[PDB]
Amino acid sequence: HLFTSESVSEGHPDKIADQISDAVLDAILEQDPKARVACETYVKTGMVLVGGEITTSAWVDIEEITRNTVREIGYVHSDMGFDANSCAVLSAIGKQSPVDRADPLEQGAGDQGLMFGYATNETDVLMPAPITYAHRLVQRQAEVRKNGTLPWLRPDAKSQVTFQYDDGKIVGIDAVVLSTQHSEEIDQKSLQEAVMEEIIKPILPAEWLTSATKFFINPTGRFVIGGPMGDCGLTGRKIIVDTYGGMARHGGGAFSGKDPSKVDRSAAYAARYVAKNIVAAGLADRCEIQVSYAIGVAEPTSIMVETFGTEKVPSEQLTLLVREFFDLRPYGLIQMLDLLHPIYKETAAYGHFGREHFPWEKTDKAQLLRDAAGLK
Amino acid sequence: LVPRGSHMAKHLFTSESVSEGHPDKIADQISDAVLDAILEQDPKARVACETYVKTGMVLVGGEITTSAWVDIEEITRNTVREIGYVHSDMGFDANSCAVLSAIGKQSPDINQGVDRADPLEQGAGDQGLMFGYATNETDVLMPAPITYAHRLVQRQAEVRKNGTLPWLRPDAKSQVTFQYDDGKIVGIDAVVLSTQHSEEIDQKSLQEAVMEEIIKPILPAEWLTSATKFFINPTGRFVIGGPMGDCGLTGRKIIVDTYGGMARHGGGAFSGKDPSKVDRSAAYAARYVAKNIVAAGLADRCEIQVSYAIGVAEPTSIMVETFGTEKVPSEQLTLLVREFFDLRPYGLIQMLDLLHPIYKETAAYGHFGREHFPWEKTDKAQLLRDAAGL
Amino acid sequence: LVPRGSHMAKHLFTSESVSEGHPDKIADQISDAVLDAILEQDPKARVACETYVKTGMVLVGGEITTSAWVDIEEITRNTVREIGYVHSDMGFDANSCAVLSAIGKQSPDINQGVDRADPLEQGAGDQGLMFGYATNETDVLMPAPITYAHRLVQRQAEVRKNGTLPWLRPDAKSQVTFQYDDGKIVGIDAVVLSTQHSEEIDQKSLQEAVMEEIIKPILPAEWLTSATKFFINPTGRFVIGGPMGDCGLTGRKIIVDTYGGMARHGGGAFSGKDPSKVDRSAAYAARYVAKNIVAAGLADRCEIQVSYAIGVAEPTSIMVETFGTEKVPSEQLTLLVREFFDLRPYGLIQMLDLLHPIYKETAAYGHFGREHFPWEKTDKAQLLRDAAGL
Amino acid sequence: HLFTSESVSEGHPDKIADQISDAVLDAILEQDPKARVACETYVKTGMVLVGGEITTSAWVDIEEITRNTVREIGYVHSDMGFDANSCAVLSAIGKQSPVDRADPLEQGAGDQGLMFGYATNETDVLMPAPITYAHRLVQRQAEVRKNGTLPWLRPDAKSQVTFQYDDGKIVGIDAVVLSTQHSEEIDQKSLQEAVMEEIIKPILPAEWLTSATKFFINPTGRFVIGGPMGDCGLTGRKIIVDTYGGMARHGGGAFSGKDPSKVDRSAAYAARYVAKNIVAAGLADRCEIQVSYAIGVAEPTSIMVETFGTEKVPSEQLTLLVREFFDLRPYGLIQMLDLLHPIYKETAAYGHFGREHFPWEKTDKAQLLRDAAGLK
Ligand SMILES: [Mg+2]
Ligand SMILES: [Mg+2]
Ligand SMILES: [Mg+2]
Ligand SMILES: [Mg+2]
Ligand SMILES: [Mg+2]
Ligand SMILES: [Mg+2]
Ligand SMILES: [Mg+2]
Ligand SMILES: [Mg+2]
Repeated sequence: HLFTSESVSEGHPDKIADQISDAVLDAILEQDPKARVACETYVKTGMVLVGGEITTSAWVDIEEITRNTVREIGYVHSDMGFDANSCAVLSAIGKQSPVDRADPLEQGAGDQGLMFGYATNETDVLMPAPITYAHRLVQRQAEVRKNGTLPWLRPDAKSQVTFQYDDGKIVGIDAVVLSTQHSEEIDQKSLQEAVMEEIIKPILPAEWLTSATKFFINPTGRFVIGGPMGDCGLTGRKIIVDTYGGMARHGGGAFSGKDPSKVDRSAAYAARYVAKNIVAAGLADRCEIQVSYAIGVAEPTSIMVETFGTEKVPSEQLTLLVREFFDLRPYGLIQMLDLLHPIYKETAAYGHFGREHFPWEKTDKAQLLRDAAGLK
Repeated sequence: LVPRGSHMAKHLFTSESVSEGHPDKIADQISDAVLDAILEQDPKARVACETYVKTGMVLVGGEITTSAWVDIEEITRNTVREIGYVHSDMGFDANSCAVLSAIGKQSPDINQGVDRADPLEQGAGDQGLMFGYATNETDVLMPAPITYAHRLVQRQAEVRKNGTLPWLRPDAKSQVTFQYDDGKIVGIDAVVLSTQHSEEIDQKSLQEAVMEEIIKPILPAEWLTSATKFFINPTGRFVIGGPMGDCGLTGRKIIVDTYGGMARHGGGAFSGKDPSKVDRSAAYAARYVAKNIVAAGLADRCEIQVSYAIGVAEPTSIMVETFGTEKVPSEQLTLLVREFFDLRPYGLIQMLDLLHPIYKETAAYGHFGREHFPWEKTDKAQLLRDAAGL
Repeated sequence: LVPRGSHMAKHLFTSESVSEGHPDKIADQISDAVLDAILEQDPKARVACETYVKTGMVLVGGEITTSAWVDIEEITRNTVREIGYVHSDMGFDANSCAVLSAIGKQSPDINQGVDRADPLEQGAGDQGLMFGYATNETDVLMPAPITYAHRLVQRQAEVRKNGTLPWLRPDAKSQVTFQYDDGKIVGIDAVVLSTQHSEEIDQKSLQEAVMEEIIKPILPAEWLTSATKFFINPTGRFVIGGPMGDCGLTGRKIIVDTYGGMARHGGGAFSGKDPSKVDRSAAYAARYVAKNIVAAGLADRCEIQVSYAIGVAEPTSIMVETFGTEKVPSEQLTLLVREFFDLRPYGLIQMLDLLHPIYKETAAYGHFGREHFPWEKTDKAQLLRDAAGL
Repeated sequence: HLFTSESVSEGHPDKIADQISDAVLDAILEQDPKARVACETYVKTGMVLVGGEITTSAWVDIEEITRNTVREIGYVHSDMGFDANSCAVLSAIGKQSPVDRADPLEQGAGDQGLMFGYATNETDVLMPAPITYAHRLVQRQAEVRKNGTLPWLRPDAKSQVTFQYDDGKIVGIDAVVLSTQHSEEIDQKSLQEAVMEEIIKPILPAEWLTSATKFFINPTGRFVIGGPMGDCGLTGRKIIVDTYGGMARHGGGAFSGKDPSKVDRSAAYAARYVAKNIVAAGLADRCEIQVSYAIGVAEPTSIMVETFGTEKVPSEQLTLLVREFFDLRPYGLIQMLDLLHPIYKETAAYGHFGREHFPWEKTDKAQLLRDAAGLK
C-alpha cells in the first residue's frame, strides 16, 4: 500500500500562529512556571490578533514577543506580503473563567478528552517515515533560506511525501511534493533545479528514490504571494502535522499556546513518551497508546495499548508495564517529564515528536521496561 | 466504583462530542452559515471563511470570490440566535455582540487560467490527506463511541430547546468510554456529561435531571451495568460558558466532526470551505466509499486514505484498510474504489451533488452518520457487491 | 409657538452638552480612566490613549511609555459599569463586551535625549494652538449656554442614578438657546432635552417627568417665559442608545468639553493625554489665566490663544482678546500674562500641579466650570489686580 | 496682536482616516445618492478599522476603496511604516439605529447641534490668512513630493503659520513651522534648504517675510517614522484644520464620513456659503454666522449674524437678507447647494473651505444681496 503525510514550514500562516502562541507561553513560563495559559492567535494580511485566557504573575510584552517571533521566521518586508516591524498586534486576552488537593499530584484533570501516542521502529527517531521526512524537507528549506545558500527563498512552504509499504516494511518513496515561496528574481526552472539539489537530494535517502518516484516542485508555478497575505493562520490548525502525519490517531486537542496543565498537550507528550520507550525497549515494532480523562478526575478514565500484532511480549503484560512505570495523572505527567520550563516555542514548527532533545523523546525507561519483562 | 487492579485487561475506547453552544462549534456554524448564504446565490463561489469568537465579539475573516451579496452581520446574529445565546446573563447575546469582518478577495496567484477542456480534469487547489471510515457496529455504519457521544449532546440541545429542562444553557460536552471484546461491543465503561445551566438549579437536581432526561433515553440499558462510571457536572456549577469563558475558532473540533478518534484524520477543517476544497469534499467522498464498501458487505470496518498534490487531478495516493474484516482481497477493493468512484476534485462535486447550501447543518453534531447527507447515501452498495462477485 | 417674522432682531446663542452615556463620552472616560490608573503608579508616564466603542466592543489603542502595570480590561469594564451600561436590554453590557488593546510603545524618534539643564526649559512635544476663556456671566465665570447645557445632562444622570426616575437610560443630549441684549443675558429662547429610556414609560409621562425633575430644577424661572420653546424627546421613543446605535471615539466632543461654541478652539482633544501634551495642559492653563483675569476685575470676558512649535519651550504666540471689556489696556494684559504665568510645557505642569490621577472626572460634564480642578483656582486674581494697579 | 493656525498633509494619520471615510462616502453616493452614511475610521500601525452605520442600496468594496485611498496618499512600502497593499482592513459597519413629510424640504433635522460659517476679505478666497497659507504649505509639500521634485519626501507633514495683525490688517508673518517626513537618504541641512526653496518661498508672499520672521523646519531633526506607524489616526480629529484654523468658532461636529443629511456637515457648508456671499457682496469685511437645529425640527432654532463692527449696512438688515436669500432647512441646504454627488473625498485634506470649485464656495448670490441692500 501507499501512505502519505505532509508538513509546513515556519512561514506557513497556521504555523506562524502556533509559534506566536508558544512564544507568549515561553515568555510567561520564564517568570511564572506555574502560570495558566490558553493563548489563541489569528493572523491575516497586516495584523496579528492574540487572544485567550491567562492567569499569571508574569509581566510580558505581547507586541514585542510577536514581532520578534515573526522577525525570526523571516517576514521583515512588505515585498514578502508581511512585515514584523509594521504589522498590527492586537490583544484580546482575558482571565481564565471565574477545589485543590493536599497533594498536587492528585489534582483532577482540567478537562475531559482523549489523546494518543505512537512509535515505530521504521526510523531512527522511532517515528513514521512519511511525517519524518516531510518535516525534514521543510526544515531544510528554512535552513537553506536562512544561511544564505538559496537567498531568493521566502518563509512559506509545504511538503508532502508518499511512501510505499510492503508487509510493514518500507520499499521506497512514491511521490514528493515541495512548494516554496520565493522572490520575483528567480525563474521556475532554476527554482526546481535548486530545490532538487539543495533541499530534496540532501534529505531523502537515495535508496528510496527510484526512477518511478514522482517529484512535484512548485507544481502550479510562481509562488510569490505567501504567508498571512494569502491565507488566514490560526492556532491549532496543523494538529496532524504536529503529531504523526495521520499514521496514528488523534484525539483532537491542539498543542500550542497551552501550559502543561492542559492534558490535551501534556498527556499527548506523555503518550509519545510511553510508546517510544516501549518500542525502544524492543517490546514491539509499533505501538499506539490511548489515554482519556474526565474533568475533575486524576486517574485516566481509560488506557489502551495497541501493538498491531508486533508485540514481543503478551499485550496483557504491556498494559501492566505502562501502569507500573509511568505516572499518567495530569500533574504526574508534568513532574514525570519536567514540563514547567520555557521549551515550547521550539516545538511549534517541524513537529512536536521526533527531535530527541525534548523530554518526552528520552528513552530513559527502555532498559527498565526490558528488564521488567523477559529480560534481554 | 471499580477498584484499581480489578480488570486492567479490558480493551477500552473513548470518544467525545460537544454541543452547538460550545465556542469552537459556534465558530464552525457561523463559517458554514456564511458559506450557505453565498452558495444560495452563487453555486460556483470560492469561500474560505474563518471565524473567531470571544466574549462580546465575532470576527469573520478569510477569502471569498463570489458574485453573491450577503449580510455578514445578519447571518452571524441569526446563527447565534438559533444556538440560544440571546441574553447577557448567559455570557453572550446575539443581538448586541460585535461583528467584525476581515474578508479578502483571494490571491492573484490563485489563478483562474490554466483551464481544462474537461472541467472534471481540473487539478486540486491544495495538497493534503483525508480519511474516511465506516464500521457495521451501528445501523448508520459509524463507530459507537462517537455516535452516542454525538447523541448525548444533541439530546441536551433537544431538551433545552423544547422546554423540558429550561434551565439548561447551550455550552455542553459529553464523553463515552466503550469496552470492546474481540471487535464487538460489550458495554459502556464510563459516561461524562457536563452541561451549562442557570442559577435556578442545584447540582443534585441537575444530576438527577441529566440522568433521566438525557443519559437514559440515549444509551441502551443493555450496555449499562453497575460498573459504569457516570460523571455528570463533575466539578459542580457550570454557569459561565460559551464564548464568555473560552475562545472559539473554526476548525478546532475536527475529531468531533469526523469519527471521535476511532479513525485517523488528515488534519483539514471542514467548516467555511466551499466544495472545491478537497479538505472537505474528499473527506466526504472518503466516507462515501467506506460506507458503501461496508454496506455492500465487502468488509466489517473500512478506512480510506486519499491525498492530493496542488495542480493535480488524480489523488496522489489511495489506501484501503479493512483490519482483517474484508470479504474479498484488499488489493481488489482498491481497484474497485479507483473505478467506481470519481475522486478527482470536480468529479467529487458532481458525484455527491455538492453545490448547494447544505453545510450549516453539518457544523454541529457530526458531518457523518446522518443519512440525508449526500455522502451518506448507500446507492453504490449493490453495484460494488456485484462487481466484486458476491 | 412664536410665529415667523415676530422678532428676528434678537441676538441668540446656542450651546449643547451630552451625558456620560453618550458613546463619544464613554470613549473619553475610558481613555482618561486608563490615564488615571497609570498616573497613580507612574506620575512621569507618557500616555496617548485613543478609544473606539461600538456595539459589543471597546478598542483601546494608542501609545504608552510607563513603568506602571495596569489592567486595561478591568479599567474599561469598571468605567462602563459606573456609567450604567450593565445589561443587554440597554444595548450594551460592561460585563460581557469585548475589550481589545492596540497599545504601542511610542516611536524611537520621540527621543528621551536632547535634555535640558533646567527641566522647565524642555520643548513642546508637538505644535498646535489652544484657547482659554472666561466671562463674568456666571458665578463660575463660564458662558451661560454651555454651563446650563452641562447642568441639564448632569441632572439627568443625577436623577437616573439615585432612583428618582429609574426608567432613564444613560445616553442623553441637551441644547440651550440664550437670548442676549447688549452683552447681558435676557432669557432662554429654546431648550432641547433628549433622553434614552426603557420600555416602561410612554412619551407623555416622559415629557412631564423631564420638565419637573430635570428642566425646572436647573433653569432659573426668571429666564423662562411663554416664548421659550421646549423640545423634550422631539422624535418620540429613545430606547436604543449608547454604543448600540452609534460609534464613540475619544476626542469627538471637544466643543462640549470646553465652552460650547462661545469661545474658539484649537482642535486638540483632551482625554487619554498625559499632562505633557500641550493640547490638554496649555488649554487648562489658558482657562487658568482667562479666569484669573476676569476674577481680578481686569475684564468682563477674556479669550486667550497660545500656540507652540515642537522642540520649543516658549509659546510661539500669545493673544488676549477682551472684546472691549478690559479695564486696563489690552497690551498691558498681554505682558502680565507672559510674566505671571509659566506657559512653558513643563512649567504648566508645576504651576497647575498636574501629575496626579484627576482626569477621569474631567471626561464628562465639562473640563471647565468645576472649581475643585487646579486650573479653576483663582489664586492669582489679587496679584494680577495689584500688578495692573487697581 | 498675533494669531496662529496649523494644517496637516494628506499623510497625517488623522487625515488618512478622514480621507478613507469620505472615499467610502463617495463610492456609495456614486450608486445611491440618497444613501445614509456615518463612517468612522481608525488607523494605527498595520491596520485600518472602518466602522459606523450605513443605509444604502449601493454595493461597494470597503477593502479596495481603502487600499486605493492609501495608495493615492503614498504609503506603499514598509520602509515608510505603512503599506496600502499589505495592511489589514477590518469592517465594523452596521445599520443605522432601528416620520416623513409630503415635502422632503420640510424634513426635520436628523440631530440637534450648532454650526458656524465665516468669511473675511483679507485673502482672495475670502478666508483667514493663517489657515489659508498653512493649508498651501502642506499642499505644496505633497505636490512637490508627488511630481518628483523632492522624491525623498514622505507623506506625513505638519505646518503652522503665525500672522501679525494691526487694526485688523495683516502686517506680516511672524513664525512658520514646517515638519515633514522623509527617507533616510537626506541630511537635515539639505532638507531645510530644499524645504525653504521649493515649499516655503513659492507659497508665502515675500512682502510678509521680513528678517524678523522665524522659520522652524523639522525643528527636532530626523522625521523618518510617520503616518499610522507613530500615531493613531481617527476620523473627525482635525475639525479646526478642516474649517478656519481657530479664527472662527466651531460647533463641534466632524465632517468626514457623513452624508449631506447630517446637518453637522451640510449646515456648516451652508454657513460658509452665507458668510462668503455676504463678504463678497461688500456688505461686511468679516462675517460669522451661527445656526442651530433641534432634532425633528426643520427651521433652524437660531440664526445669528456677527460682523465685528465691519458691516456696511445695518446688522438688522443683514439678518433679513440671510433669511430672504438662503434656505437653511436640512434638506433645503442639500437642494440649495446640490450636495448629492460624490465630491467629498477631495474635501478631506487641505481644508473644506477656501477652494472655489466646491459648491459652498460659489458667490452666485453676492450681486443679488448687493442689489437687495443699498445697491451698488
Ligand atoms: Mg490553514
Ligand atoms: Mg479538548
Ligand atoms: Mg477549544
Ligand atoms: Mg489543509
Ligand atoms: Mg459622534
Ligand atoms: Mg494636536
Ligand atoms: Mg491626532
Ligand atoms: Mg453633533
